[PDB]
Amino acid sequence: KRIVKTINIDADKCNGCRACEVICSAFHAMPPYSSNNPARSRVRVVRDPLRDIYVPLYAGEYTESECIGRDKFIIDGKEYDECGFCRASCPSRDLFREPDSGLPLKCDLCDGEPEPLCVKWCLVGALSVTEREVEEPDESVKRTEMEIGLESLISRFGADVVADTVEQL
Amino acid sequence: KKRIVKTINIDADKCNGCRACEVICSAFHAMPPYSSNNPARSRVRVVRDPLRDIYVPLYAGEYTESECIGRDKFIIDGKEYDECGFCRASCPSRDLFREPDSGLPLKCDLCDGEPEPLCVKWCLVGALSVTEREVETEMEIGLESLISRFGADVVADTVEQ
Amino acid sequence: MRYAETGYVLEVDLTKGSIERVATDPRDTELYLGGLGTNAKILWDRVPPEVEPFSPENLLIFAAGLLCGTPATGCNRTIVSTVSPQTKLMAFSMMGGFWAPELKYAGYDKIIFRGKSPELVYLYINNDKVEIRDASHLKGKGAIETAEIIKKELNEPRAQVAAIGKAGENRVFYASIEQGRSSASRGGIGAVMGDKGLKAVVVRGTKDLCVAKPEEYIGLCNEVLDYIKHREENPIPDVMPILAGLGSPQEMKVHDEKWHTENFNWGNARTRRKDFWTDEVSHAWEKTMDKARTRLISCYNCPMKCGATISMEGLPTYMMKCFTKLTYTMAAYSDLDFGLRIAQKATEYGLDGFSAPQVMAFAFELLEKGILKDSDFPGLPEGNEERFFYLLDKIVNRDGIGDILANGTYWAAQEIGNGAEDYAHNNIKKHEQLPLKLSMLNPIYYLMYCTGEKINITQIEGQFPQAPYPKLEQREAFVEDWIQVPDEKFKKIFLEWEPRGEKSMPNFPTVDMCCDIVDWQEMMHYIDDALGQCAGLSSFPLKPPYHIHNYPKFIAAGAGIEMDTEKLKKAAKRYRTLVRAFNIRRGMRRVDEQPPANHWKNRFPELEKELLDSYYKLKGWNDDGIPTKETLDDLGLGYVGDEFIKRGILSA
Ligand SMILES: CC(C)(COP(=O)(O)OP(=O)(O)OC[C@H]1O[C@@H](n2cnc3c(N)ncnc32)[C@H](O)[C@@H]1OP(=O)(O)O)[C@@H](O)C(=O)NCCC(=O)NCCSC(=O)C1=CCCC=C1
Ligand SMILES: Nc1nc2c(c(=O)[nH]1)N[C@H]1C(S)=C(S)[C@@H](COP(=O)(O)O)O[C@H]1N2
Ligand SMILES: Nc1nc2c(c(=O)[nH]1)N[C@H]1C(S)=C(S)[C@@H](COP(=O)(O)O)O[C@H]1N2
Ligand code: SF4
Ligand code: SF4
Ligand code: SF4
Ligand code: SF4
Ligand code: SF4
Ligand code: SF4
Ligand code: SF4
Ligand SMILES: [Mg+2]
Ligand SMILES: [W+6]
Repeated sequence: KRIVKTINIDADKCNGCRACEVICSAFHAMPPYSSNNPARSRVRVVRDPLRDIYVPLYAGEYTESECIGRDKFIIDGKEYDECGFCRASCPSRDLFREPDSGLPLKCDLCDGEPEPLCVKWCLVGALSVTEREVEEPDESVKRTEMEIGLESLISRFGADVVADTVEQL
Repeated sequence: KKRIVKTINIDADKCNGCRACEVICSAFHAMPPYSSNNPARSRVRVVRDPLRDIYVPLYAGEYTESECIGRDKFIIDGKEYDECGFCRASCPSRDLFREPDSGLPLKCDLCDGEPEPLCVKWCLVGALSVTEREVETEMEIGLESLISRFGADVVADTVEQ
Repeated sequence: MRYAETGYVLEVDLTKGSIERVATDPRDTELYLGGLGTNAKILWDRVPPEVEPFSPENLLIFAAGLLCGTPATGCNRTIVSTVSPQTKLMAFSMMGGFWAPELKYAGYDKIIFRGKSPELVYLYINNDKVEIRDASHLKGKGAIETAEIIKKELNEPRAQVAAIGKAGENRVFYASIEQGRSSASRGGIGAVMGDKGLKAVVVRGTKDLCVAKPEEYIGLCNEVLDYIKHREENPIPDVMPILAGLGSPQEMKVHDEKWHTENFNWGNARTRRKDFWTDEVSHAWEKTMDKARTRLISCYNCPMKCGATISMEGLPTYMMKCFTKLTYTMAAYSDLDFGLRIAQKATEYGLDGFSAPQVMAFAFELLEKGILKDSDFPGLPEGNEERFFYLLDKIVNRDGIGDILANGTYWAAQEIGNGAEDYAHNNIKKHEQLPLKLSMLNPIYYLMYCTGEKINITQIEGQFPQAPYPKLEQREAFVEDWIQVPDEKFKKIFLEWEPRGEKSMPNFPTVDMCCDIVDWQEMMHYIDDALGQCAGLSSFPLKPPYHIHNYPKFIAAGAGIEMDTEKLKKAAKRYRTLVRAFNIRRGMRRVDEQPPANHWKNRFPELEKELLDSYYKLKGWNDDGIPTKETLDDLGLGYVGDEFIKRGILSA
């Protein structure tokens, strides 16, 4: 057996405040809480009051390429955005990529912290994290954000210009 | 520079849950084509739960080598969807978008080379359509962020790999 | 290597607990195709007449049609077969949805159950893995409810489940088997499932399923889809809106119920209400339905979306299609709201929505005249609607009078006596018919009522119009593109047929024309029920996309065996004649082939005799209804004739 963690998002309780984006990015500032910047949040709220759409989306896995076709839903009379539910750190869009460098971002459930802070700061309780045991093994190729980051750069700029500047700094 | 972006428009309000799309996508991608079919092999998979009034056609997206640290799970407009319910990923956490025999990943290529997406063609209630539109240094900054969060020694050592 | 069919069956002994995969004979496929056809062959030579319905040796069979699991549109039907506890004849029964395809992707053509489990269990199938799971925690749980609990239990969100409710668990003679928006409803197959201690059958399938001539095959499917598009842009002119298009009767989409409510009898098939369909009622019922219908939904691989999820306040969601929408409403002399409500309970319990309503209306007519007393209804509530709820629960648990009522109107009457027999006026062969009591004898329907092995008028009719057109122009318009007719003569008949006059019923069409029409209409059902094709795109509606001329092409490209129009006709004849032999061996004789005495106000003894005489000869049967030696021989059914001679069924 092994534990699986779930982010339970009641989009029907979300009020669109984006407090979640405020605290996530603030925690991930260096040093922690020294600045904040919703663009750096690993949780980003799809927010359109005119369509009554309030959907908190969490930074998922990294992809180096776009999909051949993008998807776009109508569900229960709501016309959602292109790729509106995708969690990918993807080259097609700014979400879950650092605004000033394009570095892939990933939610890690505030690892090393007592609890997810977005959950903590969401006072109406739209957010929660629970866990359960499952039988299926973790066949994941676990890989540090450190090497995910650099790998996206080598990908984007070639292993030449990257090696050039690392020693250079 | 202007390149082309294709969008699969999915009106889930019009979906009747018949899974004809799964039938024809898998059939077309048999070898030789149409020689067989098998919904497990389809690059379009329908989330279908009549008792929740959920009918959501889902297309094969990008490959990922590992799962997320946290799996998301939405309640939206009274409907309690599945964990990872909207994810396109060909992912180790589940069977969707992977061959049921070899586990190898599947990608929708919009029936590249064909006159027309077959899933679209067999969806007689027209819940599916595909449309087109044209679309229109940071490296340096990124590399700093890395040094400043994991240390200059770490960044260096990793460059050699 | 086999195509279209998987080529294997699962043989399961519920007594021993044994499960075995068996290769089938590729000749039985050439001879009998699959589905109903192969089901019958197995019944014929494994269930002799000495066997009771609740004998351990009764077989309960689940079959996917031969083309289920292929890309053919609408081809998704499960055929369940057994000996009916009610009729004591063969009961075959069809269920749509998604189960039959899933069984084929799992790798199997059929599951043959024998024996009885002493404890309640269910069968679990995941590709090559098959086991018997304990089911005692599911005792008495509704059929749909049971399916959801099982899927959680096993973590198989995409498995398909066929289950019985409490009705079946108590061996109610009209107990059904339910799967999502699909039901094997009639003849008590649900009771035989329950008698065997079998609570459900869960299947999951992810194997491939091949067809012989790929390009040729997908070509025919596209041709069918193109025809479906055409046909929906072109409804049959001047025809009841539910019967003008493709699909099962489109009663979830269409709110116009004038036809039904004004021509079919209410109560215990007792009362016509010729002026029932007022603007007031039309709006009330539309309001109710608009609010109840959550979504129109399809079976596997079909765009016609005939069924609907139904949500009534404070009641779990359930699914519905076709005439069950009105049977409880009309039996109870009530409104659409009441029908939808009680139908939810009766679907969970798992009850035949044709027989149940009449059984209950039956009972209350007996209370009325005094043949039953108030004492037989302890705690009988006051209100009319409450009373149907009260009786439904008693039947399903076999509580007091429910134990009697749960055996159907035929057996209940003969148990109650005192003249109850007079009130079981709507049976053929101990099976309730549709609540129709018309005026003028219809010679076409006369033959279908008498001879249909399903004993249900709605599952033998379809290909030929129910009424004639007044104007020649209209008839010529209709035959014009009628490509489905096996032969040009059917156009000529429909051209000559008129509503009134020399060429009107019951004297026209002629006796021989009627025999030809009924033969054609029935042949297409038998083909559908072997292939696994939904009758909604075939035998049931006018001008279907599947028909006698392209069906052989489908079978040839699909299963890789030679097939043309004539050989297909002869195949369908072969196992329709086999089903016949079965019911003959179980004692059925010409005497049993009679509609209810009051089924038409105007009868013609001499005309009826010539009809049935002539139909038998067309069938190549006796004047007693038994297939003859020479017919059995030509059909490849030598072993039938020889057995008939040894039993003295046929003199040598
Ligand atoms: C029921 C039906 C409307 C016939 O109603 P009609 O009113 O036309 O026929 P009628 O009542 O016989 O006669 C009325 C008057 O005409 C008179 N008369 C007659 N002929 C005459 C002549 N030649 N000349 C002169 N007069 C002639 C009669 O004497 C009578 O006069 P009266 O009042 O003074 O006594 C039509 O659908 C039908 O015939 N179906 C056939 C089979 C059937 O039962 N189909 C349904 C099966 S289930 C199904 O399919 C489903 C589907 C979906 C879900 C669930 C189920
Ligand atoms: N092959 C076949 N398909 C059939 C039928 C049949 O008898 N045989 N009955 C039709 C009718 S009248 C109805 S109402 C639906 C019922 O579908 P269900 O058995 O899944 O409840 O099946 C339709 N498709
Ligand atoms: N419980 C239940 N009974 C039902 C139905 C149903 O959908 N659910 N369908 C009715 C209709 S419209 C038809 S055509 C027959 C189909 O008979 P079968 O399921 O035995 O093939 O069952 C009738 N009884
Ligand atoms: S803090 Fe809660 S209510 Fe506010 S936007 Fe974030 S998820 Fe929604
Ligand atoms: S955002 Fe997600 S769904 Fe859209 S192109 Fe990128 S990976 Fe595909
Ligand atoms: S759990 Fe932590 S890392 Fe993930 S989005 Fe919430 S605040 Fe950010
Ligand atoms: S073919 Fe159309 S209606 Fe059917 S499941 Fe696919 S998208 Fe939905
Ligand atoms: S299926 Fe998608 S959301 Fe779920 S764990 Fe995998 S990548 Fe993340
Ligand atoms: S567009 Fe083509 S490849 Fe993509 S899901 Fe449809 S049939 Fe499959
Ligand atoms: S025609 Fe109707 S009943 Fe038949 S397969 Fe299609 S949706 Fe199902
Ligand atoms: Mg049925
Ligand atoms: W029906």
